[PDB]
Amino acid sequence: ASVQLQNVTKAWGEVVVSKDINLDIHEGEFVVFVGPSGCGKSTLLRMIAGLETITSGDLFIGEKRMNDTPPAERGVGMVFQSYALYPHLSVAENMSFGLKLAGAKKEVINQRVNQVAEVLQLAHLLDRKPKALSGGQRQRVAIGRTLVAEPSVFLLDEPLSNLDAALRVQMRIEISRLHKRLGRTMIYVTHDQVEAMTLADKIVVLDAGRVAQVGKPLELYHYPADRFVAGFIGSPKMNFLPVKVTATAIDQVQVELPMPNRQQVWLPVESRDVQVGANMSLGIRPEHLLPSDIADVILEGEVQVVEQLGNETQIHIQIPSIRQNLVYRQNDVVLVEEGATFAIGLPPERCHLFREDGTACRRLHKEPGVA
Amino acid sequence: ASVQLQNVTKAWGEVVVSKDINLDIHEGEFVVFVGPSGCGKSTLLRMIAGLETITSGDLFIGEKRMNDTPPAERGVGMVFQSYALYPHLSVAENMSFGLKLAGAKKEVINQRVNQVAEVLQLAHLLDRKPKALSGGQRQRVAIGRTLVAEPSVFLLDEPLSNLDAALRVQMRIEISRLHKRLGRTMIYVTHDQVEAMTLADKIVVLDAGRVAQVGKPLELYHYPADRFVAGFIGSPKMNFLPVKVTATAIDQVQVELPMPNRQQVWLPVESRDVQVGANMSLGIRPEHLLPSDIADVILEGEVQVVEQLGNETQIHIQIPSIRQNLVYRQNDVVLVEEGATFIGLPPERCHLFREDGTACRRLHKEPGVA
Amino acid sequence: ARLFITHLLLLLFIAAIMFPLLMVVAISLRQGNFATGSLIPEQISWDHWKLALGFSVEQADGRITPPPFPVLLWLWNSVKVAGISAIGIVALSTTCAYAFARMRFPGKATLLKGMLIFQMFPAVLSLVALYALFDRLGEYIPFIGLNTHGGVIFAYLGGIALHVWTIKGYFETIDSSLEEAAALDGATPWQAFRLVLLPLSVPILAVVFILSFIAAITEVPVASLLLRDVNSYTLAVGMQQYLNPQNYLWGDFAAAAVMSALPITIVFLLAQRWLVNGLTAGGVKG
Amino acid sequence: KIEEGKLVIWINGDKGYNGLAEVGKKFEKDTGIKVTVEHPDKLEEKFPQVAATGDGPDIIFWAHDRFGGYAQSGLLAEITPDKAFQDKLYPFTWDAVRYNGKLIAYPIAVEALSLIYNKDLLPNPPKTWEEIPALDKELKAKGKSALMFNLQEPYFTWPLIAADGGYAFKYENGKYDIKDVGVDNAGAKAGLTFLVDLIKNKHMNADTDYSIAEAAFNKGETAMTINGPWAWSNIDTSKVNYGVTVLPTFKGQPSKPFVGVLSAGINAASPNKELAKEFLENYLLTDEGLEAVNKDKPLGAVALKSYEEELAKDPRIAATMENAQKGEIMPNIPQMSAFWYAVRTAVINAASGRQTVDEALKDAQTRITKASAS
Amino acid sequence: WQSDALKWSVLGLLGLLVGYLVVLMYAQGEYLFAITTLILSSAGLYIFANRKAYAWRYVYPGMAGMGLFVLFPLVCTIAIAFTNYSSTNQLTFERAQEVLLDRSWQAGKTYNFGLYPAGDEWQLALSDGETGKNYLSDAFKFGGEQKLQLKETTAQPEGERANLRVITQNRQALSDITAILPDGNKVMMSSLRQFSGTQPLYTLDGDGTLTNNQSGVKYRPNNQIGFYQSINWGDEKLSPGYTVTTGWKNFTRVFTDEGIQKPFLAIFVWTVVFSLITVFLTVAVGMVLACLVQWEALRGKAVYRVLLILPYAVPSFISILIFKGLFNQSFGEINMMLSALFGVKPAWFSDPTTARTMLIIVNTWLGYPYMMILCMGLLKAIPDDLYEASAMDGAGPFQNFFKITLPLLIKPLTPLMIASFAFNFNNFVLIQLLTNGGPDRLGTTTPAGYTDLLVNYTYRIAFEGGGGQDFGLAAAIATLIFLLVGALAI
Ligand SMILES: CCCCCC/C=C/CCCCCCCCCC(=O)O[C@H](COC(=O)CCCCCCCCCCCCCCC)COP(=O)(O)OC[C@@H](O)CO
Ligand SMILES: Nc1ncnc2c1ncn2[C@@H]1O[C@H](COP(=O)(O)OP(=O)(O)NP(=O)(O)O)[C@@H](O)[C@H]1O
Ligand SMILES: Nc1ncnc2c1ncn2[C@@H]1O[C@H](COP(=O)(O)OP(=O)(O)NP(=O)(O)O)[C@@H](O)[C@H]1O
Ligand SMILES: OC[C@H]1O[C@H](O[C@H]2[C@H](O)[C@@H](O)[C@@H](O)O[C@@H]2CO)[C@H](O)[C@@H](O)[C@@H]1O
Ligand SMILES: [Mg+2]
Ligand SMILES: [Mg+2]
Repeated sequence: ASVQLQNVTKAWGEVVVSKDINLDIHEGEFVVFVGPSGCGKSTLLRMIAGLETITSGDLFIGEKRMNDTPPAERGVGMVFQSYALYPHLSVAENMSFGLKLAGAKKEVINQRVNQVAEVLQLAHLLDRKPKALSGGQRQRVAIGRTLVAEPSVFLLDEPLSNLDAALRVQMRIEISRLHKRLGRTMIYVTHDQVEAMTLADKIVVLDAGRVAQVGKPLELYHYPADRFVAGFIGSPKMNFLPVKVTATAIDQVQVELPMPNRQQVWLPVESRDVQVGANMSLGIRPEHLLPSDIADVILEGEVQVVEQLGNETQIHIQIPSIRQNLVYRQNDVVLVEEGATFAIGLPPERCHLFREDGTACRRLHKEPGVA
Repeated sequence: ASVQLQNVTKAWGEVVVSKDINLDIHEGEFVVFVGPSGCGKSTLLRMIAGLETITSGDLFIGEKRMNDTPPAERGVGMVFQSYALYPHLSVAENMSFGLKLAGAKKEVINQRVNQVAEVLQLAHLLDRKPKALSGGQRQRVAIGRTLVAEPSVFLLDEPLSNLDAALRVQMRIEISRLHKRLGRTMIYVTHDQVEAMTLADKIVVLDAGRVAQVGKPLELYHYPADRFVAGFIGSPKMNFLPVKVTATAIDQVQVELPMPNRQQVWLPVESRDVQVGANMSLGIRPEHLLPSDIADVILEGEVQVVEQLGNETQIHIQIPSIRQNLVYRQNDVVLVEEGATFIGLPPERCHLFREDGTACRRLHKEPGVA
Repeated sequence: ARLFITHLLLLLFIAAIMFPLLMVVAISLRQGNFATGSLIPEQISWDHWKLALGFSVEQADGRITPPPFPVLLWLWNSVKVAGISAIGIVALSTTCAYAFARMRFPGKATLLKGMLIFQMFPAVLSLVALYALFDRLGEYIPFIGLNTHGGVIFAYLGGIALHVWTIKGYFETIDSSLEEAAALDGATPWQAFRLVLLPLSVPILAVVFILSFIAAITEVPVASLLLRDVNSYTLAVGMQQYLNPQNYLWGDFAAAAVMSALPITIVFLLAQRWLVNGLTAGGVKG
Repeated sequence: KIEEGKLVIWINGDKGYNGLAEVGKKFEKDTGIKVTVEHPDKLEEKFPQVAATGDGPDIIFWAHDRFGGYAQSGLLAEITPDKAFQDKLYPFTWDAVRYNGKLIAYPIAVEALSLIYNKDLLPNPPKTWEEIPALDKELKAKGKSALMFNLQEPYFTWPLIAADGGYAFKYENGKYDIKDVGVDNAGAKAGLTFLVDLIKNKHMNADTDYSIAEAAFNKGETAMTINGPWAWSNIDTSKVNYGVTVLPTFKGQPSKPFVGVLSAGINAASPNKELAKEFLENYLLTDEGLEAVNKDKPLGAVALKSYEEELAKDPRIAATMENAQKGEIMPNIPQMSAFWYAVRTAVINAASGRQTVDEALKDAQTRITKASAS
Repeated sequence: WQSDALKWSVLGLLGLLVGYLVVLMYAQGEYLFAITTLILSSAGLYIFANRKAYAWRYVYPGMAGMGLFVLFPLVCTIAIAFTNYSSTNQLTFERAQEVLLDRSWQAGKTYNFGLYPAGDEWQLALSDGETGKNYLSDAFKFGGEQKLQLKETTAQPEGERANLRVITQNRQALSDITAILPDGNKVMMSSLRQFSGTQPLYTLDGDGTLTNNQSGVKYRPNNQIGFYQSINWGDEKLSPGYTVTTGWKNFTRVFTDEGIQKPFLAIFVWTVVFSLITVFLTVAVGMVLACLVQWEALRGKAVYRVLLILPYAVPSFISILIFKGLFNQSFGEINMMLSALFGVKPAWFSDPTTARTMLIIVNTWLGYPYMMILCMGLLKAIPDDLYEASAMDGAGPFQNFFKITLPLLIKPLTPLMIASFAFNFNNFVLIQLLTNGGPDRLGTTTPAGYTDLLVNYTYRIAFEGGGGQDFGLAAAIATLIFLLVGALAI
């Protein structure tokens, strides 16, 4: 079912954790909530589910106002962040509890519990109580209990966080294929970037109780609307360099790099509310920086940290007149020493630009995969 | 203190969770345990802690047998997987609990709580009870509690699992900082491959209760000792293709691909215990597959799944005669759709595994390994 | 080291607290009726125990004295009265405590305080009111009137106020996310009570059963007031027959006192299977 | 409402209630009226409560001393046996069952303390209290004692205190005077001083209670004790060669133990008063009726002259009657409750050295007389 | 699933009884019982009727039990406190009137009678023992009130004398016969053996006055003291007295009498201290033992467990009396052991503080298992991983107890400790059986002891103290000590 939040506010006395949030979640949409640890993602889920009171504003589920509706009557199932497994019941009993409460046939109960247990790789653990399980197994029991129930609105709170990489990939495929089969509304909370990019129809980025941006995965990646979102979507983080504006066109902004040589570059970025002389923040992603031999704009500094990841090498470079180290991603194993001089390229069209107030100067370079 | 496990075995009745575990963790070494959900990582950690009994074998911590020693007497601290916070005490009281027991130096305790609370970004939450916290805030209280006490052996069980990616990065650096400053033994359990590669001096790969391999991060990445380790270190998973050994030479093995063209390729792997006509498993990482224009050995199929990650594109290709989809990683945004015909196969970057799963030792020398 | 000192200090404590009880046992095995003497009686007699177990005693001059009272029937009456009333007290106290711990209604804190306060009133003239009540009650509902076990049981059901607070307090230790998960699973407040909360609160239910069973096994005044027929007596009531203005039949009284401890002991032992640690383990992360 | 056309009787569980039920079966056979005998616990507390509402048994059996309270409450019928019937019982037992100068119960049995002795340790019992100290001397040399009895309860120590001139309440000429208490006078002082002197000269110990005194005598550690007929069956099982005799005299005046008279009262609410009168006068208070009760559980001394003479062939019963005839009738007025605590406290204070004999009794009387006035 | 119409069928059948029973109670004369049954049943029917009173469905059955067996006896005690209800004034006015009108005096002679069959009819014979005269009536039939002229006779009746059975079977008709002697005197059946001139001692007039038929003295009901008194009052009063309302009389008797107020402060201090020390020692011992007996390293814990609760398995009556024997100052195994060991014989009954110490020891022995059982359950609420956490923080047993165990148990244990204080505040039984309140406080005109609680000293005034059993005063003090114990538990 559809989920709508109109001006939803949540307060714990004086501590406000949701400030006039407006979200429109359509039927069959896969929505992913991301945001820093402590920004109010679970709070929102618990307000939808009816486990938390709504201070002011309106919650709609299936076009119906649900503020004062009891949790059972909301058509909502949740994978709790803390799992909330019934400690006295076995895995099988946990996953089949809701169907037992309802008027479900014993045969249908045993059918879907088995099938869901198979894909979750829990079939050998059916008679176990939660205490005789590992943390990741417990998490999968929590997922399984909701999958078996098949509610109108699925709420998942960081459900893959304690699973190994290989298994995380497998569960991700399962949830996605369940989304296509049933065509139901799913609201998914995660810290994992791969999950968010691959599963979402749409991502909601939350920032200290406010909605920072709502958009398609690639839209947020290529076109973040402010400095917060830019630095939050994509990991390792976007690099940020302080620059000064030297000239503007409607179509572009000329900035001066902070290095002693004061190199100047035209960026295909909007100049709306951009003044000559203003102090801005240039953004450039580690993956988007170029090898020095194929670049016009050259940034040179000293290697501070080298991280060997097998598939790739991440090199942290300290550049004169820039406080924060620049991070650079390189394919394959690259054997660079700490202390070595290292140069990289700064490509104008992949550069982001942020005003003093943090808002993004909208990028005008057309990037593939975005309509 | 050093930590030695000698033939350590754990059984819950007749379900064996740890099987003949042998590990030698030297003093001040940073060891990370990795393995599938339910392989026995926490159990190992808890046997070291003394929170779980050892069925047979011996545990030593700092040259003293610890099997029968009460957990509080072992000189260890733990960041629990499920946190296990004190619900009746605030964040500050949770974090200072160990130090108040060890010798309440009120001023010293306050200085350390604040320094640790600042780094974990908890400083504004010190008066909170655990119920008035987020899941990742609770996790950091668990971390802070252990880090404030400064035990002789640190045990951390998936301690970054519920933190946003940016904060997770900051925590990695701070744990690295602390390890180099204190020089104490740290035993770290994680599912995050980036954490494993960047933090560890040594990585232990556990497989259903057995030690599958121990070594340096790049040693396990380049030279996995078996099929299991090859499929576990590195994500997305290594691709595996069924092959037949056609001929063996001195310093190389020749294998036939199953595809209708029956192409034969020489692989620089050890010939010891390799039979002509044997069914083998060929391994190749998604990152190691080449563009078709560069390579000699071409492999062709239909695109099944395209995943746009922003920084890269991951392409699932169904090859005729191959039951499992081949996964290919390409840099940047690659506009490919499902149903489209779409790579190169580098012989020197190929792994080869026998029927029993064990690897034929790679002879191609990769950078990063001594 | 700590184990050795604990065992020794426990054994001495056990020895000290058991001593008064071994003297009770001694009184029950001593010939005639004597409240004092040696720990092992100088003259041992099985007669007090013979009479209490339904056996006929052969006295000094050849006469066979039949058992004056049905002591075992009294014990069975005690078990039925104590058992049914303990069940009733657990039933009324848990349901009551569930509303007080999980549900909102006007004057919740007032009634809780009032319950505790009104139960603290001295029961000095309570028997007069109780007799009037049950005499009146009996002409309409016979099975809970005067001279019935039903009536005695019914009268014990009012002593719940403390058990309500005890169970309420235990309910509040269980993480609230479990009943949240149940409510989302579609459970009614009743189903969540029965299928989630009660199985996890089982240790405090055992305590309430044990304490109510004991209070009922040992209760004299109310049961004596209500019961008339010798065959309907509980043991506590029956054993009063051994007590006279100038002398007690100490042997018979002691034998009865030891017997009344047996169902208590058995109930305490059976309750241990519900008195377990780790019931909420693995449920909630935190 | 008490059911008409039958008799419900209450009697204590240490009496021959099966014997009484046999008397009832004879009554039933002759009359057609069924007799139910019951022995509830605390019957003496239950009766006042049930009788007040017009319920309870037709007949209540209990010590006379409680019947004065019952009669005052309006729960007992005035009995009217003729001169001829009254002469069948000892005159002094009729004094025990009076209230407002009217008879309120039938006397059944007579209960008083006696001197009990071990024949093997002491063939000839002393006739005087003054003989005790010398008798203790020769027995202490043989590792024994002369006399050990309950010093904690005033009931056991009163025989000596009442000897010279002590009394609870003056029985003038059928009625008790509440202001006239004789625990302060020279008689009581003389009796208690002698008791305290036995303690001070280590002939007796102050914290000697019932249980200790009885145990020591039943094991042959003490030559004599002071106890009632209820204690005899315990001495029988001990198989000690024992005897029961008259209490020792003090200053030429006999010991004056309290006298308990098992009496049968008729409920004032009973519609069966005439049936109860016939059952009590012509069935129970016969040689045959008392025998049936006595055969089940011994009554000791009885109020019926004819049957007592048959029982008095047993020296124990004769001694009990002798002590009761020289004893003091336990007063049936509610004022006695103040007496029991005050005298108990007073003897404790004098025996433990907490007070002098004079001051303990002075404060004892003060507490009694101010309890009868307010 | 059960039908929705069945809910109204169950509530309909339950609503059928309420009304069929209520109007039935309205008959004969059961008004107090009719009002209570209606307000309680209606409350129940309404609670189960509408969904908005859902929470009250869980509370109602328990509150009905508490209202009926805790509150109802509470209100009665308080109601009685405003009356002179006692041994002296125990009857209702109606019953006291009935007792006095049943009384009789012997106005004439007593005659032994016999009954003799005269065919299908009967003859009554009377014998006069003081004159040697015998009287015989004409033949008559049993049934209803009738009179019989008796004639003096020197002869014998013809029929055989009727046995006790015939007299008993026909006792009703026989008691309805008024027999008249030739001299003019009236005589009626007074026993199964006799006829006599027994007449009613009093006659009721109609306005209210009872008049004595023997003395001529007139009596009127004095509702101030609850007695018939002679007449504008004389001085003679008639027993039995009857219950009447006295208002604050019982309450002010406590707040006016200096006699009973002298030791109040000294007694109150003791009872407060006695209750506090009991609660402290019983909780401390109870909790420590409960912790030990669930300690996994204790090999014989399952045996220890049962042994430790046995002082609570045996009724406390016999145990208290055995302690009385054990603590005896000269005899008794405690001081006989202390003489052999340390060489001391404590004055357990003589010295006030040593007596107070004995009482605390016995009460701890009696009380600790209750607290132990409580703690055994309450300990299971503490999650095991908290002790795992504390171990990782380096906590031992002593640190665990004071940092985790005790702080987590004190909140659920607070109401139980408060109730235990209130229980031990009024621990009448233990004091009276063990010490009698001894030793004596010298000087107390209204007798008080050192170990006496406020419950012991006060009930000695109401039930002992030579004034019968004063239930009204006892109730008023119970109301006062309830207000005091409720005020302390604040
Ligand atoms: C006056 C009271 C006297 C009590 C008399 C009892 C008689 C029994 C004789 C035994 C004497 C005790 C000797 C000490 C023995 C060492 C105890 C020990 O070594 O055993 C410990 C028992 O705890 C424990 O009572 C820890 C020990 C308790 C701490 C000592 C303080 C006692 C003083 C009482 C204070 C109560 C506070 C007031 C509250 C009303 C083991 O517990 P842990 O391993 O931490 O936890 C186990 C599990 O919970 C974890 O899953
Ligand atoms: N009962 C409460 N009282 C006051 N503050 C609270 C309470 N519960 C939560 N908070 C705060 O509210 C904020 C949002 O909580 P929550 O919704 O759990 O964050 P989150 O986005 O789920 N973080 P994480 O789960 O760590 O990824 C946090 O900063 C909490 O500290
Ligand atoms: N009490 C028990 N009885 C039987 N089996 C158990 C018990 N406890 C744990 N196990 C099993 O032991 C295996 C290892 O558990 P554990 O060491 O917690 O796994 P782990 O490697 O930490 N997995 P995760 O935490 O999900 O990454 C799992 O398969 C559990 O199901
Ligand atoms: O506190 C001493 C006291 O403990 C026990 O009394 C219990 C009682 O049995 C329970 O039913 C409940 O009312 O709480 C009491 C404790 O507060 C003993 O039974 C008693 O003898 C002893 O004095
Ligand atoms: Mg959260
Ligand atoms: Mg784990």
